[PDB]
Amino acid sequence: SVQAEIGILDHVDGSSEFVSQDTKVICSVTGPIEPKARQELPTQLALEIIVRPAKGVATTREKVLEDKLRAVLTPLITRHCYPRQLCQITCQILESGEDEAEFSLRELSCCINAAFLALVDAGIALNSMCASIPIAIIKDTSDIIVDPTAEQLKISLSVHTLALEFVNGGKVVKNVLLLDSNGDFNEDQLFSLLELGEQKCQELVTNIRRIIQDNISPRLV
Amino acid sequence: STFIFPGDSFPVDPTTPVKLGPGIYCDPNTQEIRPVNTGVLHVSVQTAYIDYSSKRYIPSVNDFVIGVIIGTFSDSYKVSLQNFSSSVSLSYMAFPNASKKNRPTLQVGDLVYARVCTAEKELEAEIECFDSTTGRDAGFGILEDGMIIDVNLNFARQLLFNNDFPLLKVLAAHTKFEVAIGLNGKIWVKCEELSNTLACYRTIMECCQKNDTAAFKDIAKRQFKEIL
Amino acid sequence: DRRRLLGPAAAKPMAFEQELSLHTGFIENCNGSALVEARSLGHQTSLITAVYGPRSIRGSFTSQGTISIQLKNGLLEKYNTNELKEVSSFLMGIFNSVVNLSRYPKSGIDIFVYLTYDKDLTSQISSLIPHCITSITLALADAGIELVDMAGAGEANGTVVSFIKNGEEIVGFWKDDGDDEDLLECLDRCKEQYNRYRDLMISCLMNQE
Amino acid sequence: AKDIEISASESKFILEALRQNYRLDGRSFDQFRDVEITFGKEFGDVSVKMGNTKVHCRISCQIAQPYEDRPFEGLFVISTEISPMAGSQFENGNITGEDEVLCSRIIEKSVRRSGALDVEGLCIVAGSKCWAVRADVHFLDCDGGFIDASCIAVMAGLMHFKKPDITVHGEQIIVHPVNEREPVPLGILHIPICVTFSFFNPQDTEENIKGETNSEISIIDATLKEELLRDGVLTVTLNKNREVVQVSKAGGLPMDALTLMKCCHEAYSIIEKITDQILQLLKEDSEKRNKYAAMLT
Amino acid sequence: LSLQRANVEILAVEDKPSPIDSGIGSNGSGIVAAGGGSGAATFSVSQASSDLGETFRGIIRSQDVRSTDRDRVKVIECFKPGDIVRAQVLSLGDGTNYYLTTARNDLGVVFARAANGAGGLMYATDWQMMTSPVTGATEKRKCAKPF
Amino acid sequence: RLEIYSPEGLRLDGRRWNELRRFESSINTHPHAADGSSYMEQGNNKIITLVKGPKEPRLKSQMDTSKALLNVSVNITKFSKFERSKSSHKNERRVLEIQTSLVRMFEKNVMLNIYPRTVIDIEIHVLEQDGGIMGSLINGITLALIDAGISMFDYISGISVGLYDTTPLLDTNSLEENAMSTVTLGVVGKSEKLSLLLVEDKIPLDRLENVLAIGIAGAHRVRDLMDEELRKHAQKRVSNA
Amino acid sequence: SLSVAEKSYLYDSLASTPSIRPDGRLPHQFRPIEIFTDFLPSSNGSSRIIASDGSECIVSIKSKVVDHHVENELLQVDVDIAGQRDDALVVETITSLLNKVLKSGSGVDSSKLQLTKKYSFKIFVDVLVISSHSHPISLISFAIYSALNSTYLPKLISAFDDLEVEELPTFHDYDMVKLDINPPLVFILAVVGNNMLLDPAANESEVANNGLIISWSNGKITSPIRSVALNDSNVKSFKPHLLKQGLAMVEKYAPDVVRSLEN
Amino acid sequence: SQIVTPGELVTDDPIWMRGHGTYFLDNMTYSSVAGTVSRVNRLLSVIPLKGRYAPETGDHVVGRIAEVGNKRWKVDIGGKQHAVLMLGSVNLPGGILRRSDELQMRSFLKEGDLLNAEVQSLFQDGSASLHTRSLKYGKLRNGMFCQVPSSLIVRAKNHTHNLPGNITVVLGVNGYIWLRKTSQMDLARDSWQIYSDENDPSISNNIRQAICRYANVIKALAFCEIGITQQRIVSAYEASMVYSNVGELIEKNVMESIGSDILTAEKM
RNA sequence: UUUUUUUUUUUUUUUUUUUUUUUUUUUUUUUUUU
Repeated sequence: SVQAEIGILDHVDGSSEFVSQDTKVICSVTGPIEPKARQELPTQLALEIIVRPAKGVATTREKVLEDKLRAVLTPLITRHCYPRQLCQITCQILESGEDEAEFSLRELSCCINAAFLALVDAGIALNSMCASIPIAIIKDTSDIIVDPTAEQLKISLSVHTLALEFVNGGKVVKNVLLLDSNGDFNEDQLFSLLELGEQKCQELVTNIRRIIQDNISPRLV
Repeated sequence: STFIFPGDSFPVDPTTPVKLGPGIYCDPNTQEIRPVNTGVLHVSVQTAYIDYSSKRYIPSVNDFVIGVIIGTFSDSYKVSLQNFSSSVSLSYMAFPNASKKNRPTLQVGDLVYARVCTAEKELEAEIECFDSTTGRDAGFGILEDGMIIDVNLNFARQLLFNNDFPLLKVLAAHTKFEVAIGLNGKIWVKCEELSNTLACYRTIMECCQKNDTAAFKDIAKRQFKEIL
Repeated sequence: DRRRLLGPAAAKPMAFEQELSLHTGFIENCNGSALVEARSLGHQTSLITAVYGPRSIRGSFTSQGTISIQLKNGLLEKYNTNELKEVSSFLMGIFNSVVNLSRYPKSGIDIFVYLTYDKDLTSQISSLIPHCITSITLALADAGIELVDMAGAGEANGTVVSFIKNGEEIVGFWKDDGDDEDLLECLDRCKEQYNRYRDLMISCLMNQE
Repeated sequence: AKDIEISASESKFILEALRQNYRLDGRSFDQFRDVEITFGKEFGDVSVKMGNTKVHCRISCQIAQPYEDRPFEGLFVISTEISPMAGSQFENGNITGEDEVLCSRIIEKSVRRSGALDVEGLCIVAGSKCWAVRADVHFLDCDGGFIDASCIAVMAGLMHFKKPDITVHGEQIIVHPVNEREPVPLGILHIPICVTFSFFNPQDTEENIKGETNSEISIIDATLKEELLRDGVLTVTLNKNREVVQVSKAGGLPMDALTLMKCCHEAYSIIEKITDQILQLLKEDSEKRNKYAAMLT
Repeated sequence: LSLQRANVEILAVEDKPSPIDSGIGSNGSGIVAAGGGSGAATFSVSQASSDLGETFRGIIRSQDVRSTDRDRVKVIECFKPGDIVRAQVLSLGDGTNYYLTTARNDLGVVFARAANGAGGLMYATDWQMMTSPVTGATEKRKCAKPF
Repeated sequence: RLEIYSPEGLRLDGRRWNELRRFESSINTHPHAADGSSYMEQGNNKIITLVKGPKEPRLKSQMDTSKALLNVSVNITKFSKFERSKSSHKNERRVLEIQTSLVRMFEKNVMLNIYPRTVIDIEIHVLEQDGGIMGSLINGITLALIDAGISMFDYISGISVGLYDTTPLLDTNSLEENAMSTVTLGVVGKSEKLSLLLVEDKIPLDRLENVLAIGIAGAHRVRDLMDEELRKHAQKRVSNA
Repeated sequence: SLSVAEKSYLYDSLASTPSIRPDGRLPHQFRPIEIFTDFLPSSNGSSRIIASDGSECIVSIKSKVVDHHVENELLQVDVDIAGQRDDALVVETITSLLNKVLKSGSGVDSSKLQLTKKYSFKIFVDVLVISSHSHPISLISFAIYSALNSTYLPKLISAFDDLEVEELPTFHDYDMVKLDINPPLVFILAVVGNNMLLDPAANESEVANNGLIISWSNGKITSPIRSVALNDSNVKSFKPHLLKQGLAMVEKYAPDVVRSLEN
Repeated sequence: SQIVTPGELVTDDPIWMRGHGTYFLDNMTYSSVAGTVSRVNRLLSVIPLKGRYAPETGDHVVGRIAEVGNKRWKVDIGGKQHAVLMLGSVNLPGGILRRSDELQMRSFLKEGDLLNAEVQSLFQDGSASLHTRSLKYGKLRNGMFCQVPSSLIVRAKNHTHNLPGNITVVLGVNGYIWLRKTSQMDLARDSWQIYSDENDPSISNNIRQAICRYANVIKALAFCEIGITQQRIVSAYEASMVYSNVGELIEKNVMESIGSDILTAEKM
């Protein structure tokens, strides 16, 4: 299963921490605040996204992750409620949980989940809820594995990341926010993978709802 | 009454007209009512709103706030309500019995108690140092000396609007003090001796760190015993 | 490098007259462009130039326009930064005399030249200067920037001379190495090349309407 | 905005409380904050907590080539890049600003220049192959005192790290997997620890420069509110052999020399306790790992 | 917008786009401003005029909105952020802004959206009114004359 | 293997344990380039300091309505040592640290609050370098600032002391700085208060007060020399003009 | 910075027959300068030039022993100008020109740098400009000329032929040999209408139509010749007969400048 | 008087009132600059030996336009700050309120222009406010510009003088000097064209030669650190007629000789 | 004993890393108390 914690930093508007197997990410959110003159948008909210790796300095490998995170997060936020304001989102990877020289999908899923939790904790207006899982297809057996380990990634044939959008009590799928597939596959494998991923994402979003309700309710009267 | 999430079904009859409060959005394209915040939905000519946790203040008309003077212009002051936020403006004619000969004498770095009067979406918010709706002047103006405490918004609302919140009563049982409460997340206190003000500051910080209102008295007693 | 993929650190690099064609206006996202391609017996060259502007500029108010010229390598990195910048400065000096800069207050004009192709079919940067001048003139005319005259150049034994007004005036002089007593012959040869280049440029502008 | 605004009332209150021997959080003038150290699953993964300041460190290594000038040593580098996660007053890419440069230089002089790490033990084949060691510091939450927390975290992470065992097979080398041949630790020569002091002037400048009395105030390990109002700062590094590793007082409020010597003498009592605490925590972690490995037999 | 003036950016000079390349797609995915990406912090100031996607800027003062009653003009009852406005140049100004006017019948708002840019397009109905077709709501503008 | 301190009490260049090197300074050396200037010679060190301002700021962003902004720039040439430097020193972290230290030193001494909305620029060129360069930089800045007629509270004097086993040596050179640990000091006026204290190598804890006292006395002598030179120049200037 | 009226007045004065210069100088007359040499003891040679308007330059000469088969160029110049970036266009243009004027075959006698059949001296020229008000090519050239004529090099005392058996070069510990190489000079000229001017001032450069850079060596004009723009608001084209006039002017008046820099 | 240095004790008498250049602690007064002690009744202060020009009300100054702003200009006069010239402080050829001239300020004065002005008042920090509300002030033309240190300008009641050879000199208090051809207004001293950039089309060679000689002798006087006055300027101009070529006056020995001759003639 | 109120100015941040280098060498058997 997964472990998530809410509200752990003192000088930001919202924060969270997501753990899945051996992957660990901490995220923070500050906004809405005043932006720089070159970041300003006349009618909607602007975003500034930073991702930092576990070892070394940031390179072009983190730029792709920032691009995908920005693609996922833009339709989730009700951006027109905060004209010409800024929201800062920073993710720090503490433990990759995989071999960074070859794979980066577990980090992407963990960052997506942590950023959503921090956005909920901060108080930003959101259109709906989200959940993200990694998937792999293993050689020889040709079996589809949800949440693969680091050992199963080393003998895989294709790796996938799926992020979905849920409404109406976490029971209706509204859109596919991101699907990222790399490897070698045919159509039947793809349409089996989507069907399995939908159920796994539904279970994950139910669990996330329970965690959020447990954490937030004591703060209110 | 119930816990709600963004994207959930709104449990209100579409026929009955209901005025919308914070946390509820009307779609400009589909004309649909949906919630956008997480928390508890309260339904009271009836009004519905969602109570959610927050720390970043957004100006709203008829709110009591505490600000800092950060710049003086030809006709108004430049005022900050929170670090890293856009500033607001306070006009030289927004004081009681003000005229072009009776100018105000505030400096950069002063604390002020004011009310939000204009919060247009396309403009910069404005504040005034007197209640223009009623003509009353109840505590608005400069705050001399004292100390400032940062809290979250729900705590400040509980202090200002709930008379069954027991913090002020337990504080009054130890010392005499002055207080001003701002809905932007600021509390100002002052006592005759510095040790009493320090004890009040420590008590308020510790009480805000907690969520149980039944432990306030023990915290206050321990803190006021600490200063000897 | 945090912004580029340069590979492993321990790797080592592997160690082992003229006929012209002129065309303008083929790049979509700029204001003006030109392609110059010259061939002879023992040389072959291709060049592309692009003009951006007039555009906004950072700073205080200026009463006349500003010109910037950038030279870039192509395919093969045959020249280093210092000589490219020296040639850029020489070209900027030339083209500050022909552009009507008083017509463009508080604005800038940026010019880019790409050295795509240069092959020896059978002292090397000096012979490339005339084609750069021709390409920049063609691109500036294509973009609609006001010029008082058409500028050309010629090369002869390490000497480059640029002319206007039918070869009666000089806007640029360059000389490296060469014979010390050979000045009149160089001028005559450069002017002879300049006249042909001017004819070809005017024909290109007039035909391709 | 990126500017932290302080009102006149807050400044006056804090200075007057300092005049009456009061700190906002209830410490005395010479009291250091409590330190919590937690070790991760991997070797070289350490978390350090000092009240409200949180810092994370990670150690890693890989094969490289030695320098031509020095063919008998390995490579060591320390990276400390700050982000808006620790606070919205910090820029994302800023390695040229005053405070960042000062912190980087102080950490470099305390750890790498003092020779706390044995870089001659990182050589594999003299002149051709060696180890390159990295230390990455992550700043999570700022309540003052990044320098001390960073020094503690780097030293603890270096003392917790282990590198794989290798053997030389003719011309090339073989790096054994961890589940085969029991990775080995690094050699540490001494353990340096930094302490920071803050100075406040309860008078005007004329009294400080031409006055006879010395009424300046010194406190240890200031918080974020305190260090935004200070007039000077001093950092001193020491080890248990009574050696001054480095001293840095780069301008600020002029201070009498006897007070500075008193500060240097007060830092030693703190560093002794910190060193003992680190050693005890490392011993307990090693015993826990050995007991679990025995129980998993 | 403010109480004294409006700030605009120039998109076309006499039915010709300015600049030719707007920089779309240079900052990746999402909705980003021209100077809101990674390349804005590494632009060579001393080797060029301006960065990719930069435009000319202008200012409309409240006294220049119209030719009559130019002391009781309310800016937010004339323009909104995100509107397309046709104006005329008055002066070169300083190095940052031009000075513009709309005090003529053919100058003003030509395109606008309801709900401050979150809704659909509106159409001009009167000299000072626009109407939303989907829901018959009206807003106040300074409409440029069509046809 | 050399005799740093001989049994007869002599150093390698012939000095004794408490003697300064030759100290020569000049004032008003570049009248056409700056408001204040100085030329400093301390042993074999050669430094040129120029002070420009107070003046209008270049940009409207670097303007303060309550006080002036102070900037320091240090340039170390490639030919300042026996061996030519391979690359430039302009953007090294060491140079930035030196500049920040100097700015923070002189912020507290100059009365910046009586020149609001102005900027003061200090440019320094180091031509030759033979040990103890930080103290020479401090002395040159002090002389150039006083030559420009800018208000300040007192003098600041720089000095360096090396510790050789148990023997303190005053005003060390390059040979001594490569064989022992050194301490750099900045002293205010004729008091015991320190503006700068810089120790970069290991020193025993129970041997620092003696070094501090020796350095303080040396800095007092340096201040005396600077004051004498300034008074002599002023007397010559006012005698005829 | 000048106004329109000032520029018109100055241009009318300069472009007249005969020309009138603002300080009354003749068309070929130079301004006074001060020269100091041998003031950096750690260098092989040094100089400092101070102009009458405050311009100042400092030059240092240093040497190194290299293998002259791998090394192709034995003279290298590095230029630093205060207030300018290291990659500024004018800095790199001046660096390129100064390296071209001191190349292997240019009139510079590089045979005097040879020690042993395998090795040679490589000369490093470092230039620092403290203050300047116009194009400082000729000031730097004069400073380099002064510094190179007072340079001393170590004396070799360990063999000369080492093609077969090679020994490490070894030098005498006290004696040095004066370098007698032949350095060139670089002049800058201004074109104002139909007149040619030598050594132009800052205000004369703001109204000039164009400019020329001409090199000189041991009695003859040398290869590096360029046309240069001294301003950006008045640059125009010139007739070919002004080039010949400038070359003749430099040929006529260069020998007098040589005698002024002697000793 | 008495020379003092920063940090030096001036007096310990608790009877003096402290002025510029000093700071105090209780009854002890100190010096913050290098200079001389000055006493006026009970006021005690120190006058610095060196410093920039400090504007005073009523001063006659020469400056250059630096910035074109919002209904104002910025003028460089060589002080610590730029001066301010409001649009209402100048004379407009047509009028002020015609049913423009606020967006068209560059048609009158633009960046780089030289002008003649008077100091009207000082702001709180010492910056100056200028006005040009007389026919004797405005745009400068028909001549040449030169600069000397402001401490060498002797204080006087008049600052515009007519010199032999049809030359007029404007001696700025801040040290900025203008030499020009004498006009009708200058002779009489003893509408739309006041903002024109055109020079007189009839300036002869003799006037140019005279202006060159006057600039050379002014620079010679500044080299010897002699205060500049009208009488000294005329005397130095007349004594330099020995040299037929104006270009020989730029050598150091000639300048020193001219200065020494002036001083010797005055002292006799 | 009428009559006498004087108070000046300003708007939204300069662009590319950590390496930052001088005075000269050796030789064949455990453990404790001596």
